[PDB]
Amino acid sequence: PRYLKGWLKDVVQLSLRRPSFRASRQRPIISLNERILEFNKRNITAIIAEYKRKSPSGLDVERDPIEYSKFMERYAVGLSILTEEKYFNGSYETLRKIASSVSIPILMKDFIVKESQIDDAYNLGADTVLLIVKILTERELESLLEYARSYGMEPLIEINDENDLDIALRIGARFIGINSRDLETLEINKENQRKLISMIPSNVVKVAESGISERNEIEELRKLGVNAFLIGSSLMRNPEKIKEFIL
Repeated sequence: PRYLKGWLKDVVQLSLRRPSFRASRQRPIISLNERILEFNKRNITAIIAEYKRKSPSGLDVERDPIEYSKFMERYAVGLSILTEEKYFNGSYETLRKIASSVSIPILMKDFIVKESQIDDAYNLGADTVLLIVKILTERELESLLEYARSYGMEPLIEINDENDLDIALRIGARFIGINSRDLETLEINKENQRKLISMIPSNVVKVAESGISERNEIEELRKLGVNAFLIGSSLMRNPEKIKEFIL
């Protein structure tokens, strides 16, 4: 990985030492990016509901993962499950349970730095994974992208600045996530996010990430060309909001 400091340096060390998970895969892969595209054509707001009990910025919520997922399944285009253990309190078992309970696409959300984590995502039942440009070198990103594709997955490649975007475009990313939150400082910057969204080729599936809590925000982003929205905290605190965001 890249030179990192703070909590990011720590979470990456944890991922490097992450034990692989051996299991048989049941369901075939269900493409998340293709489902977003069809929701787009049916003019249905595409929301990727995320499940996370904790977060380094303060979230601490107790809510059943299965019930939450089964409820979200009625509305969401797909689910995002945190599997990072120390800061988000996620786990592989939680992902495994959920995957066995729902039939919509599942994105495994973690800090992927090695191929075995992608094997884990596939064996656990995930349909795609997140790759973060700012923690990986260009060569690592390119290898991991090809590796995920060998399982038939099109990973969501997350960018936070223009340099991340140059790299993502160079390696041929087709599914990009624009994170308004800077992972290093945990600061949110929606203007930088809006600026980046405007530079992305029209043929790539774009997902707005972080800090969304109101329908009007969704409406504004949609006019910028955003295809889908990844929402976690506001939905963890109030699952009912999914009904507001979707109409």
